[PDB]
Amino acid sequence: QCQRETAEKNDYYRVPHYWDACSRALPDQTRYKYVEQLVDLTLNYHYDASHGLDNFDVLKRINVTEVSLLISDFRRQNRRGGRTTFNAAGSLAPHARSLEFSVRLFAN
Amino acid sequence: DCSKNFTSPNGTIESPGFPEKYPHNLDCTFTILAKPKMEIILQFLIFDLEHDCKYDWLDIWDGIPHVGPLIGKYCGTKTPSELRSSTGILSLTFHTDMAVAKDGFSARYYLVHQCNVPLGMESGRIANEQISASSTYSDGRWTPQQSRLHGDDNGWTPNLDSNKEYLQVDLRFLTMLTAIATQGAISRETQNGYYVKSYKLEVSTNGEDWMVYRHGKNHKVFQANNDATEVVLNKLHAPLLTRFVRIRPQTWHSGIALRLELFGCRVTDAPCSNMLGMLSGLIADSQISASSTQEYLWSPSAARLVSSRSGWFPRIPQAQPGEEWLQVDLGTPKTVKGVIIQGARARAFVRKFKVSYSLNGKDWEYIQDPRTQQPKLFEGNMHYDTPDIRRFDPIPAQYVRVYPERWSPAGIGMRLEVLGCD
Amino acid sequence: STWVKKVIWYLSGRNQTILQRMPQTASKPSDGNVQISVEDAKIFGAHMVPKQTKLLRFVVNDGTRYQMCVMKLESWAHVFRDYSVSFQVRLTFTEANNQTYTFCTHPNLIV
Amino acid sequence: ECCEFINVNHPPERCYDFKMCNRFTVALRCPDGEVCYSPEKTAEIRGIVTTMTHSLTRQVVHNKLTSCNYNPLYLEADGRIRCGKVNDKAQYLLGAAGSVPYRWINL
Ligand SMILES: *[C@@H]1O[C@H](CO)[C@@H](O)[C@H](O)[C@H]1NC(C)=O
Ligand SMILES: *[C@@H]1O[C@H](CO)[C@@H](O)[C@H](O)[C@H]1NC(C)=O
Ligand SMILES: [Ca+2]
Repeated sequence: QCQRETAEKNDYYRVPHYWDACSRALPDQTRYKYVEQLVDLTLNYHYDASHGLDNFDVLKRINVTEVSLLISDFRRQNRRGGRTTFNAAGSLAPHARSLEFSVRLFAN
Repeated sequence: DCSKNFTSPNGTIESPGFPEKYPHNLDCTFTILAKPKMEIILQFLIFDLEHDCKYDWLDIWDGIPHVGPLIGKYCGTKTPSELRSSTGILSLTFHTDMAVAKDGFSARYYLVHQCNVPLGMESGRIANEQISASSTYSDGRWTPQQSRLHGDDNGWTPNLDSNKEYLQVDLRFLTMLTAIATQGAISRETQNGYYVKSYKLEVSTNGEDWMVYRHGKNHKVFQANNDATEVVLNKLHAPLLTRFVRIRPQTWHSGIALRLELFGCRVTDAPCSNMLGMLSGLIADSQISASSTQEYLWSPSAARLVSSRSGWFPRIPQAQPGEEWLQVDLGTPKTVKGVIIQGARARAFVRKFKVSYSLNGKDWEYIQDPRTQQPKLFEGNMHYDTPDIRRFDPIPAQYVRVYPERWSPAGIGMRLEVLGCD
Repeated sequence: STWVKKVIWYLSGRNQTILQRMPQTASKPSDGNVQISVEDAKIFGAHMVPKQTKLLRFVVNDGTRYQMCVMKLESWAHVFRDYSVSFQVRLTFTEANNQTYTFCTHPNLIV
Repeated sequence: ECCEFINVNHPPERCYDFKMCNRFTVALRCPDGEVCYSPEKTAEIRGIVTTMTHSLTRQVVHNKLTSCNYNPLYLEADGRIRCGKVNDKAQYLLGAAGSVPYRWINL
């Protein structure tokens, strides 16, 4: 959890990124349901680019709200799957914010 | 717009419309840019802004706004005291709300142009706004502002004689201290009195965190006036670089009395070293780079010596010894004479490091020590705040890299500035 | 026809079993001991370029004002010598000219 | 002074900035120019400004209480702004969002 009573101390000062640093974590089912959409759409876009499609109808459908929520959630706790199947990490900075993730599938 | 730029030997500055009230919704900024090796002196002559303020204010930056250290935010009816700088750039920023205005401000600016010259506590070079203390006694007859060394008046006393109460002075610009001078105080109206017997020095670059002076492993306790009749002075064995200085008593024979003097120097008064502008912002953000970073979304502003809240860290705090480096491009061929090195706030600092340079890319010369045996290695900091200055033979360069080789166990982490010359 | 044959080629790989199974196994809580057959890994190795990157712009309205921001998508695929397959993405948001704090970088979403 | 007058009989529409000047009065940047306003119901300043809060671009909200480093801010009923907390009721915040309104544009 946040160091709530150290950050919240005063009415007229907050350390930057406070709100994104202590807004509540997402419900876990919602988290998986957003991750599934994102992995699907980016894998489709990668295959289609690998064959030179423009694929704009697919790229249209990534929801910036949902990725921004996942960026926050993976910043609070970057997450790892069940030789570990998956990784996701957020990052946050003044000029930009980002998400990085990977999925691995094994021959054995 | 109003964001006038100035560089001329003498001139005047004011909010648009003077002595008339300043417009609403201004966001003006003004820049005074000095020639090399020329002082800036700035003196205010009217100040009345309607109201730590919230609605209208004047900021002053020792640099480009929002890049250099903040000198102060000024508001209301206390005319900001006359200020003097050598860092070469001084910028002002005027914010007005949508709704209220008053007579605004006007000021005048001028230019002009061992290490034991008094900064000017006696000579008013520290104005009354620069002095403060934890508390006063109830009577208001031992207030801080009277702490002028040869003031024929009471010294300071807080509400209780104890070891936490402190006196503080803000030297608005980075300034180097060599010795501290002390007097006690008899009361002029009643011939009993007080005097300090021993005291401690607290120093900071920023005022939010501190270092307490040590000599050997123990903390120093200084020895002070035997009675209130005469001056004592005590000299630091090596100069400290500081912005805020705070004196805390420790033992008082019969009450606490402080009269004080601060002896020192400017860093600009070595033979030809000027700061090329990691601090002032004149090294733009594109000119700083590093071998690795604690995350992908690095921000190079962390490198600056006093204008960065948090410092640089490599991707792995326990990197291979001498593998990581930080670089600046000085944007022109320059003489380099030295650098200033500082820890980062984990709280960690770089202990030994080396410097390397080239006039051009894909080349790296080593600043070897005079003896043939090995390349020069420089002793760095011993604390996360207090900067340290290191000097070497003249070296013409344009690309400079710093390579750490020993660090605090909390890892490599650093902030940096480079002393150059022409 | 050559282009007909290239469309046949492109559509032959589309329905591949890996491209279905990935988004599931990326979403389940564990499911770490996922098996994938070697021939499927081989035909995955045939279809993916090891690099892609794209910029796309979008506009956000903060009340009376409008603000324009660039999303960068960069993606990679690989096949190990042991027939394992790996896919990764990195996705970033930035102001169309760099700025310190903007609605795209800091929406402060209520949750 | 911030008001010497009242220029209004009902809250003007589609305004875009506010500052309270007395405790008893609030004034607005609006398309037609500024208006000074007062409700006799001294709590209503909060409702009025909340009903206008959609317009206020993130920088205008950041000029107030500017130590709050762009984080969302809150209105006490007596009109004074403070930094909002993450627990606070979502209605009484400026600078928070329920979703980012977004539209992809072609390249
Ligand atoms: C984006 O996601 C939010 C909640 O996750 C949803 O309310 C909204 O309709 C979505 N918009 C699009 C275009 O998918
Ligand atoms: C500039 O002002 C200083 C103030 O002391 C004065 O000594 C100097 O003569 C002035 N020069 C000119 C050209 O006005
Ligand atoms: Ca005003």
